[PDB]
Amino acid sequence: SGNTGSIINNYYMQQYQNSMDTQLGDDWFSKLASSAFSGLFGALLA
Amino acid sequence: SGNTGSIINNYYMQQYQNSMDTQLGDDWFSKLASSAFSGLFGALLA
Amino acid sequence: RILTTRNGHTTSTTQSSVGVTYGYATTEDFVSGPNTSGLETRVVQAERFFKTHLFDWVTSDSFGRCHLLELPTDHKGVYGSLTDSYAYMRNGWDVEVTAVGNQFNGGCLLVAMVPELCSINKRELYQLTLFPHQFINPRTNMTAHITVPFVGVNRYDQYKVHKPWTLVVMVVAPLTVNTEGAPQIKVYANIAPTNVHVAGEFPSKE
Amino acid sequence: GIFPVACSDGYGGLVTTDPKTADPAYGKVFNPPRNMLPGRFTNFLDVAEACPTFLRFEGDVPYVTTKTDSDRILAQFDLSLAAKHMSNTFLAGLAQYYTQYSGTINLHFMFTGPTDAKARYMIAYAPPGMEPPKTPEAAAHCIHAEWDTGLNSKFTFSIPYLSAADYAYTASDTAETTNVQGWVCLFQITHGKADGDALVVLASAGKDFELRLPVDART
Amino acid sequence: GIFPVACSDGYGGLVTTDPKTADPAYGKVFNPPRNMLPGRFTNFLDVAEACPTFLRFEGDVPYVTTKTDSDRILAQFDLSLAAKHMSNTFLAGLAQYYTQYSGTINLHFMFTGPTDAKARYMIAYAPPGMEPPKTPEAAAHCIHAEWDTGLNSKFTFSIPYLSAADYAYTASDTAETTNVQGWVCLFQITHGKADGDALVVLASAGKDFELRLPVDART
Amino acid sequence: TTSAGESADPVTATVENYGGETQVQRRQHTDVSFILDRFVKVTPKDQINVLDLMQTPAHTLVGALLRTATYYFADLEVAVKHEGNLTWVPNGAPETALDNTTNPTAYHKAPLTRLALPYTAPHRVLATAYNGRTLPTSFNYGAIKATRVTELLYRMKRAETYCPRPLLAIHPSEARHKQKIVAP
Amino acid sequence: TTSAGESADPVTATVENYGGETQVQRRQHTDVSFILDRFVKVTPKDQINVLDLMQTPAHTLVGALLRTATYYFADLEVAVKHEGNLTWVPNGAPETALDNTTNPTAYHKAPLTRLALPYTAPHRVLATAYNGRTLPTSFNYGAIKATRVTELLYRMKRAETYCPRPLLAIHPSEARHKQKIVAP
Repeated sequence: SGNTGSIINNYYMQQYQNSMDTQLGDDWFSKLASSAFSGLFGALLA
Repeated sequence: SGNTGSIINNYYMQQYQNSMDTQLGDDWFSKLASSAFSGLFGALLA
Repeated sequence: RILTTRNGHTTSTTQSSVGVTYGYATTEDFVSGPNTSGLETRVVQAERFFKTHLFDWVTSDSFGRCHLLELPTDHKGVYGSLTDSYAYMRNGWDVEVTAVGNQFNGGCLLVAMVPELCSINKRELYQLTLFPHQFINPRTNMTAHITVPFVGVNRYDQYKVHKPWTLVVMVVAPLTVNTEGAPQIKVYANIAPTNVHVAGEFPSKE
Repeated sequence: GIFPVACSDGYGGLVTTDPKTADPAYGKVFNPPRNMLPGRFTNFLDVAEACPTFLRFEGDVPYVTTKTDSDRILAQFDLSLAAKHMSNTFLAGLAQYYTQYSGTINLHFMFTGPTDAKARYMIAYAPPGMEPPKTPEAAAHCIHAEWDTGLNSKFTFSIPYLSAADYAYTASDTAETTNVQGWVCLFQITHGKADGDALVVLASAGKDFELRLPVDART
Repeated sequence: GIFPVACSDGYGGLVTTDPKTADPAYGKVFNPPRNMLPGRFTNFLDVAEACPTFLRFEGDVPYVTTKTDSDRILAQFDLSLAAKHMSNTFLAGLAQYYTQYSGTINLHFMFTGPTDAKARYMIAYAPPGMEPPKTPEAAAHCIHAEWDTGLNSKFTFSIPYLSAADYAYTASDTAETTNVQGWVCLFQITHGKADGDALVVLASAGKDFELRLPVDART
Repeated sequence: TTSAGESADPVTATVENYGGETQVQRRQHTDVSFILDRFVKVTPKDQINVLDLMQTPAHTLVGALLRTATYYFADLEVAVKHEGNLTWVPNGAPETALDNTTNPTAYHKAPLTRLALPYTAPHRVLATAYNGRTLPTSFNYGAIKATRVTELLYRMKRAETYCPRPLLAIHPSEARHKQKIVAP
Repeated sequence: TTSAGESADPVTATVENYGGETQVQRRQHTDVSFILDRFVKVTPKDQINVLDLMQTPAHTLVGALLRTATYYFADLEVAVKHEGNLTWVPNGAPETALDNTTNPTAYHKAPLTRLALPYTAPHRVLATAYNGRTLPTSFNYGAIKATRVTELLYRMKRAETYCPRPLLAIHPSEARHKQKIVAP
């Protein structure tokens, strides 16, 4: 996902190559940047 | 089955990699633990 | 621009609001995890405003002059007693900072909520806006309002040994009085703990 | 031509715990049948759950005796798999080979006095951050259970996992003066002619007890 | 027989930035859950866009003050991520780890004077190839914007990316006497009783600001 | 674009305001996972080395960028030059374990050893700052030991970052920070 | 939870008894096959080495855990550092066979030899204790020989364990057994 560029599947199982994430029950900054006001606050002439 | 993590089939036959089991004609402790009493022996108030 | 905020049986109304800044999230993360084994409970009675004076903004204060308030702070109400009755806690903060002078004062304050603040250096103040914040500019407003959730490497904390949040107020442009403005501006904070959960009841002192 | 390959530096050394198998040399051996031998166990925690083992108290005994004096503390020890009180249990024997754990630890109490001896006990869990309670009245405010003697001689209580982090350490650091995970406090509320009678206590793993991160530290 | 292979010269050495992964040694570890923790960021430019930071002016302050004199220049600096004026911004902090960039840089101006202080400002972009303008009249012929104070205290202006090549360097070469990318010129057209009042300025990345070619040069 | 500056709601003006045109941008190089996913050198101790990302020098690309996150998560890779066998031990292990070979031990193989290690801390996430200067001892990725370690490099895998913090460039004494740029 | 303590039927109380909630548990690390499936060092003899799992030191992870089983089964792997060629011989072989090369013999190849060997005993299963201290001589995995063996490591494969036995931790002199834990 980061700086990896092999087209073949890793020889070892995922369970060994990395730690495994568990669940309970750019996210925030991406939403913040996307919500930015990008116009003019007033009336526009020509 | 234990601490093995290769996704590819072993190059050698099973008959060579390991000894072969034969049949005749966590088992016990798993059953014992699963059968454990886990409640209250009496009457419960609120 | 009237805003009324309610936390429990306490309300605060402002007629010079610039809105409220929500930091890092709109809602809290899971409150019931494996570290409390289902023994945690919510204490609604503590979710109310408590007050404290921060500092007096004077004309001699120059850029960078700041005031820090680690949270949680000394609390003599129910929230405070919770820290003596339970080993583990978590809560967010609803923060309102006030700096009342008049519209003839000039200058500007930046108020921010910063996580894990173990002192900040001079050059870093130039980037204090990376944290949840809002400005107090006399020509426009007298109130800053910020709301943040609980954060930390642990789902629950031990406030006696760790303070996840630090409220910081910094002077960005020095205060000006110009004949008709207020001679100085006292800065106050009105804070309310949010979604407080506790776990692990302590014994008494008897 | 033939397949070109890059023998990579930093790979290939023997790792004592690697996930691959050695090449074989002696094939086709068939083993004597061994299906359905009794007493098999496949996970160490199943036996830790099913077989509670004895705690150790002052004097090298698995019990505490009822006393007659204003002091009602029967036992008070650090909730730690490295505690002297737990040092002879199977649970502690297993825990030494892992660095972390979470979950419930069950304590079992069995009254051994004669039929005309009665008593009432209290077990409490005091969390870290404040000194443990010295009296039953002070301990009442902690998570606790009280029970008396009768037809059923045994009582079992679950010590809860309560901590800031999701896992706790099995070992105790030398720079750790006050126990990190709290104390278990066993009190005697009162008794009726039970002087000198023994209450034996055992410990077993609870349903969600978990050990992780194997480690060989000697011991 | 077995598969013949050619161990190739020139391949296989460790490269500090290679696209492959190491062999594992310690398997099956499950992490504590961490889904939906607040404040996550996945790209450094999202925060550079969303969080403008302060510029630095003579005297170590983030503002420029209105003046009363024939000189109407409030500030004039090299459009360079290596400029002293930008040295305390998040944008410059990020830019030092890349060799090239393109796209828009936004400047924000916030008036801080009292309600009875008024002013009119002008921001202009002077391209390379001619000395930057010293007066508002001369700068009028450049791309520019003028605005005054009022109910809204803030004004934002996009400094355009204009160059012969598609990318510009983030660093400034020592043999580079005249700025390669031009100058930003902040003027004061006039003011009404705003003597000594501060205009604070911040900078943030624009919608098409882009950094490429990571580099570790110390700093 | 005028707006209420006291607000903090992000405002992003564009060149369209004066007739320009916003272009396309490709930001793969500023992606968090991508940029942190590379080796960084650390000065090692002769034998026992606790794996701790805060050992990265603060001015390096990896060190600086890691410090702009207050909380982070990542699996790890290490490349080590060492004499004798290299033994790794997980977070929470007694120091004494560093001498026992059943713990992941790599037998010497020139010129160095590269290993993939899992996150092993008891916390859901780690931090680069902790208000409790000094970080809790549980903030580590275990420890390694060999007869002598000569080089140690860290590489963050699957990195996640939360709550940005200040990132400072060099402060110039002149109007611009000038450096000799590579040229023929 | 009250019950008849004399019975021996397992009793497992839960935190639900006082309003708590039992969590999820993952026990892969205490799985028998998994935990024993790793190399453990043994001190070798100069030339003839009978392969015997009881040579594992009793305090080691593998040694201790193996001894908690009275009966066990497993295939084997060995890693050996040796001079000259290494010859292995099966269970029941005359010692003299150790010098004949037609028996599995590995020619020297730096830095060591790793071999997978099958269970070879005449019994359906082996034991760590035998009431007949001393174990029957037929309890072995054959023997190896080389001009000089410098290192010998055992690794149990497909392990099976029957009838648990005592597993003892260290007995502390103080209230707790304290150890220096790895820390930055």
